[PDB]
Amino acid sequence: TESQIPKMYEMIRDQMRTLASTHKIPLNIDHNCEVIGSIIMAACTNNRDLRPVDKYWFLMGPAGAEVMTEVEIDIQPQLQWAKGAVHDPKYKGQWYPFLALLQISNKTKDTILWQKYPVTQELEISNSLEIYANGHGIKDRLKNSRPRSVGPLVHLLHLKRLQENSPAVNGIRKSIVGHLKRQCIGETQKAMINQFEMGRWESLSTFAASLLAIKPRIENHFVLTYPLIANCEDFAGATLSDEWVFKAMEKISNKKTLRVCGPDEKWISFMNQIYIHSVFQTTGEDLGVLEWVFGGRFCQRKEFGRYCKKSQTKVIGLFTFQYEYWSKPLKSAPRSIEISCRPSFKGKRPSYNNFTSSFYDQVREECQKYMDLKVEGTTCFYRKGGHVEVEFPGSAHCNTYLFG
Amino acid sequence: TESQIPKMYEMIRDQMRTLASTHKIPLNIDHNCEVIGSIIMAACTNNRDLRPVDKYWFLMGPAGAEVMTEVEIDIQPQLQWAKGAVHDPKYKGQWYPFLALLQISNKTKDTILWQKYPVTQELEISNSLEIYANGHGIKDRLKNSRPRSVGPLVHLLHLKRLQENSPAVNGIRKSIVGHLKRQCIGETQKAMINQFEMGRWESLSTFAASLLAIKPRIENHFVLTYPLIANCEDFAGATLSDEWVFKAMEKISNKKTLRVCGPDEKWISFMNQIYIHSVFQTTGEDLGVLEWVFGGRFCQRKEFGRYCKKSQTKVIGLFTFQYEYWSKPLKSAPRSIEISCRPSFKGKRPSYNNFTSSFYDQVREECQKYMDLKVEGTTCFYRKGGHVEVEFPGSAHCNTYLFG
Repeated sequence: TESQIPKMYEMIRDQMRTLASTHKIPLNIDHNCEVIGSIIMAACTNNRDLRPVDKYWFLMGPAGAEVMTEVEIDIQPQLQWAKGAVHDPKYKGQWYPFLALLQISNKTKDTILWQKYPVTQELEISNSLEIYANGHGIKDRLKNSRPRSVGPLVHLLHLKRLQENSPAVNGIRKSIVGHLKRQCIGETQKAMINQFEMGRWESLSTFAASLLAIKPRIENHFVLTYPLIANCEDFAGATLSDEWVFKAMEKISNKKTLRVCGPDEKWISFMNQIYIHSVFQTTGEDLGVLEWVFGGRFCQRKEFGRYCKKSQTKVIGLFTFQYEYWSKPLKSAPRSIEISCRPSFKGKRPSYNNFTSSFYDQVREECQKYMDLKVEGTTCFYRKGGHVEVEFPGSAHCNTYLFG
Repeated sequence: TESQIPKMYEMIRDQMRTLASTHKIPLNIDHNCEVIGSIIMAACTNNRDLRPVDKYWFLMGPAGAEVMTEVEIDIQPQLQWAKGAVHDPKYKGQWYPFLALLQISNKTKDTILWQKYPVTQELEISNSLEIYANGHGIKDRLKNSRPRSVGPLVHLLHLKRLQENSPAVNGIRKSIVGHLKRQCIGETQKAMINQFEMGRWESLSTFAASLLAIKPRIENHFVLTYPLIANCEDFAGATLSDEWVFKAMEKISNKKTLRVCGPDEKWISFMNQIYIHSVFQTTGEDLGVLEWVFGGRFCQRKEFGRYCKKSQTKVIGLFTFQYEYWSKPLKSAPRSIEISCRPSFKGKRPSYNNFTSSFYDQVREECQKYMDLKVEGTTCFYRKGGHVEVEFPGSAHCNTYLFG
């Protein structure tokens, strides 16, 4: 799984820099890298969406004199590589999952800046529970490639689309339901997901309430974003389950070669925290946890007004970061609810004893059981510089979230 | 389009004065300006409806001695500019979008004086919901120019007309249906607007019931009327999204040079409020909102009888106006309906909880989402003299309208 990650990141960075440097697009602005990387990812999987030559919003200017304008680029050299890597045997079939992870990681900043809740609204559930709707808008090939990374609400949204309206339909539905059951480890949650499978959305609001109470399994992987990938000069130990990502992106931040854009310079901390969220998928993480891990407060979306249009986004400052603790990406569910003798032997022996002596109701019982869980996570934290086990004790911004 | 607005008022105003000055028509009578402007706006889009020379009811008389008579006017000098401005590159194609804004606002007075409900009656719905039936009687070219300003009911009527009237049908209806969906932000409304697409008008009464609950998005633009345009001598900072319009037409009120016409002098307060109602598109706005915004009580149409004939509309007094607050135009719907953690990070952290644990019904479920809403607007109102955020606190005339 992690064997092809280093060369994957290396060639991603190579194309990242090549497409920008072909037309003198500076890579020290966040918007330039974000747009170019979005074009590259469009080339990666949905090859028919982007254009071989097209104009996009970029920052043209030397030494801080960048102004918004549209620059034509020749994506065909990158298109050829993207289409040729689709079924290259060198990836051992991990090209599609890697691209799914890349798209899921890189489709976050626009959603954060333009606060929208499409999956929950289409599912007619609580909008604040989009926190379980990761992986929306990804390619169907990618969604089957990393369905575990695709959040439970996105899979349930696909199932709802199937119900609202051929063995391919059966295969898609069974994959969706299996991944729903895998992500939602709740037994009552699983049974009511099965109810959704045949179609019973009276528990859909109950599904939202459970997700709020019982937290489904969310698989994750540490994948950097376009600006940091373009600014990353080390990929020797590029794996997905260690501190290599943390150390590399900390070094990138210490380089201080990347500038972020926003409506006004007050958004500098907001963009730094957005970078942190995008790198570590911690958009839904508790703000106290993030403040303790990265040694800095995380500004909520409420602290800032509407994000200005991408046309009028302007450079607002250098990207900065610090952290003191790390951890592996979460594999299983963050919340987990996981004296007598049996003689098979006719002969008399002395005896020895250690001991002297509705469906919605079950769903709410599981909800309260996961309320009884005061600990979150599976194994431990790890301190910066190694894999020494650490545990977060508590913070002022505990129980608070970016959109909470 | 705001940047090009300043040039666009001036050339509208140029032909306003020339038509009246040709036959010595005084411009200090609203009835003279109301008809002359209706002729001027007629040449803008409906070029073949008006006549090159024709007689209309005006007030002829020097210094307050105006007696009503039909006056022939040389409209041919004013005809050429209107058609030339249709595709003049100076507007860069904004002439139709502006003329749709211009045509809608200038027909408000006649509807108020002769209280009729053409859209709701043809839609066989409640007549109290003409607030959402804006944009009726406008040219289809203008209706395709600013369909957003044209209320959904008129589009719904056009949708009903299109079903009760060819590849051109789809093109017109998709704009009709799309702007029905755009204006009515109701998710259940959109599905039941989609029911109206092929003629399932069983929810048409439900739509009226929904309209009482969900207020569809009605885009507003601070467009001036005929008497004020001729009496406005400043257009340098003409913008449709600031207080320039509010400050500009207050100076006209300070001049006290414009006279209003009506059956009798009791309408002087009513006619003054008609100017307030028409300019800011607040005919259906809460009278509690209006009395607070403009610092004056608004007389309802019930306080006055039938309007006198257009052949007997006599001058009743001078136009006066005052205001203390304003707001950015209502771009979205006045009523809008826009807690957990996703740990993507394997660290062992304390679990935190911000909590403890028919299709007509869905429309009614969405209906209750908008009865519960009390605050009206997009962000807030603003005080006179700037864009300082001032929230509407309430008044005695809340939940009361001009026709309420």
